[PDB]
Amino acid sequence: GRVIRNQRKGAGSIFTSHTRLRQGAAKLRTLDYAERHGYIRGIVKQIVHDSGRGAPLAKVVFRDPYKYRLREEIFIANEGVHTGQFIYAGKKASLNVGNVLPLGSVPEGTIVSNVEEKPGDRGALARASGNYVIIIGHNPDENKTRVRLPSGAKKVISSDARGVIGVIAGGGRVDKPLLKAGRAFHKYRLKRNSWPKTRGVAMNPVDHPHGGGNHQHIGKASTISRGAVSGQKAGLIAARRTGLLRG
Amino acid sequence: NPLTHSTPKNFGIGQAVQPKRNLSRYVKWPEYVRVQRQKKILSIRLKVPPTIAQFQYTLDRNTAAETFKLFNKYRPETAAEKKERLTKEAAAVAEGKSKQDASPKPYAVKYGLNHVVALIENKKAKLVLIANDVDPIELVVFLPALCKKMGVPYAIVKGKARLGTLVNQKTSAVAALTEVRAEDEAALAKLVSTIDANFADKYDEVKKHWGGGILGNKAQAKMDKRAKNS
Amino acid sequence: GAYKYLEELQRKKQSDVLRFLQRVRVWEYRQKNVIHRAARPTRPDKARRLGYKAKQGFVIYRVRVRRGNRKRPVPKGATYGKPTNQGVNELKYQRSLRATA
Amino acid sequence: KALKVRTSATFRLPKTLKLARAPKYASKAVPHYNRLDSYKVIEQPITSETAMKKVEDGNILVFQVSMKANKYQIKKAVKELYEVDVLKVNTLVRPNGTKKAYVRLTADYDALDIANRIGYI
RNA sequence: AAAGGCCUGAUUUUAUGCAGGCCACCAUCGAAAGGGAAUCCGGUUAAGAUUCCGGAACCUGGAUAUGGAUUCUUCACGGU
RNA sequence: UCAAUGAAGCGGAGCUGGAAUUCAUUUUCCACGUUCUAGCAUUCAAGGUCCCAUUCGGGGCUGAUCCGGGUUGAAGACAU
Repeated sequence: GRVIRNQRKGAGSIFTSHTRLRQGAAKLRTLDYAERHGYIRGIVKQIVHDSGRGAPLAKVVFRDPYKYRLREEIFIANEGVHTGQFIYAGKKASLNVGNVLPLGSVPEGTIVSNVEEKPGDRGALARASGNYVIIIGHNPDENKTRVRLPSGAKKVISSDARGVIGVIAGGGRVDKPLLKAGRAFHKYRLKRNSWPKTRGVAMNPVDHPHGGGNHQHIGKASTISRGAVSGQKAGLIAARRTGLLRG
Repeated sequence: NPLTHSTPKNFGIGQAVQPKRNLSRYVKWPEYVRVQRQKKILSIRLKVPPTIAQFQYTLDRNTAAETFKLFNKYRPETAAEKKERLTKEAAAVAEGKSKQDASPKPYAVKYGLNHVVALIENKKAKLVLIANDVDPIELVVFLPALCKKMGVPYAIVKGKARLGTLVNQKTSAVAALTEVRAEDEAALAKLVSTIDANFADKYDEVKKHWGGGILGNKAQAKMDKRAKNS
Repeated sequence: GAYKYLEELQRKKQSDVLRFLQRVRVWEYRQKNVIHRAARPTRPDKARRLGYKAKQGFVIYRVRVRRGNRKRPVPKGATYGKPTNQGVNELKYQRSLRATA
Repeated sequence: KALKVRTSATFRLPKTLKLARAPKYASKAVPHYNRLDSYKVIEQPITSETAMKKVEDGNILVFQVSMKANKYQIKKAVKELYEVDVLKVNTLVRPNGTKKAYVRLTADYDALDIANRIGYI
């Protein structure tokens, strides 16, 4: 049997992200002395529509406190973020829309987005459009913080980690459908070499584990163990419970 | 003066660009410097075995003074002074026919570890010094008990530079006087007795005592805080 | 002739003192380059018996080599041939890690 | 006791004196004689019909020259060879592996006077 | 990664010094349609021409001197 | 081991203001120049101070607390 399509995808031969128009590494400004004690005050000069990311980029300008230059950096635009809006960030940053705050200082029950898993990663949570984390716990004694995560997860996070106040813009980015093939064609052209995804059943049996047969049927079980190995775990993977949700 | 004006520059958080304070703590030291540095740090963090840290328990500077002083008296004779020494030796032996004793008995510090060791198990060494930072330390770790077990007065000394310059070489990692004249004998006996006060009496405890474990500034201060409140 | 004494401490390898020294160089050796001219031998006793005489013209290098075995040079371990030689792990190197160095 | 004050967290390579070469012997042991002289760059003018046509009405000469014949080289070469000031030198590579040089003479020096003294026209 | 290339003063080949010192950057190649310093016309050969001839242009780099400017209020002036 | 950084301010010990009953003594106690605005912040900083002989220039110290020279963080004998 030849190599399944998904097995080829890991090679990165052709499915590398089409990064020609990607505005840059959309991430948060590094933690520095200014934020670690007080705060800093930047400006959103103007906002551009990033390629292949529903969230617009709140591209900000920060003054370098060490060498006289404007350390350019990009933010992920929250709701209510506008050009000519000063941005305050740091442990002493007053909490407000579009302001980066360390998660220790934010009070309980607050909407946050673009959160650092651990301090230094420059933010890795809820970056997608219309997604936001909820601060549902505070654990100051062990420098921990309990969040409600967009995937319904309950993470514990170092209280030093930081995220930008507000919900990532582009809420409802997925409400209306693509509505046509070319629409999704344009959606994916800019970001992935992953579309179309062609059903494995229609494959000749060599091409896909599920393929082949006089009748266009899957044949064996769709569910496939986590313990299965590359080339076998294609289809339904580790399906804890198939069928309709809430039942 | 109405032209000299005081405008204090606010270097506070978020204010004008900070002045260039000394960043010596933050130098990207070349990797050889780093790997060289923490080697000493690991040399002290870990529980040091008993026969290690028998070094770094050494002589005082004041006692080392007359130590290096009397050795400077007993400096060996470099080959340059041998050139004329062999010149007069060859002449005196040849025509003066003065056997081979035309020169007096040489009185120099015996050096070189195999040479000094040979002086040790022969108990013919009257005093031995050991450099305390030989790389690898394995070269000398056996010497202290070797010296102690047969009663030759040894002394660990800091800095192979002093040994090298007292032997006209670069490093020696060891030194030994086997012959001392009578006038210098009294000073030597004073030194040997006071060195025996340092190592010879206490070697048994050093034979049993451990070492190392020196916590760094962050660790030791923090464990004091836990010690302080608990 | 301290080299004889150095030899018999070197035999007792896992001994506590050399266990300490071993624990020193393991850290020191990784950070330095894989190949680097050793300034001077770390075992003078063995140095002078393996051929090294501390005169001009001799140099010493210190090298590190991966432990473990030599895996098959075939993609995805797809051995082609009779099943006698399917195995692509537990395939041992004919030289020792010495000769590799 | 006393420690210095540095300004850069980055430790660049410390500048250090450099010594230029002091060879015991010359590498080639002798300066090679001129690889390209006057006679070496110029081979022979071409008297094809067109060059015969072109010379008098163009106030220009045609020069078979080496592949290495550079305009800077040839300009001084012909100037020093025929003791004639040159206005400008035009060149090309003839498809038979021969670099042809259309050399042009200034107002005072007229090609025929330079041409006839050579021996041809 | 210990990756220096320009700074400039010693007196117009001038220290290869802190000295009016600096990103902390990281080799190079990859487009005969991508971007690009500057040309056109007329004539002219058996075949070449925005390339040859003639004429008129422009640019780059270099050294470089006159006019004009400005300046005793030291490095311009008109206009809301 | 992981991550980051132009490895920039880490830890400790402080100073200032605060509410506390050792009253202030780190026997407490928290913060150590910015939150109406698409401005600017760059010359070993100005000042103040000391020294030189200072020519018509320079050089040290506070300004800008000091000690530790572990870049910081996580984790940790797990994991790899």
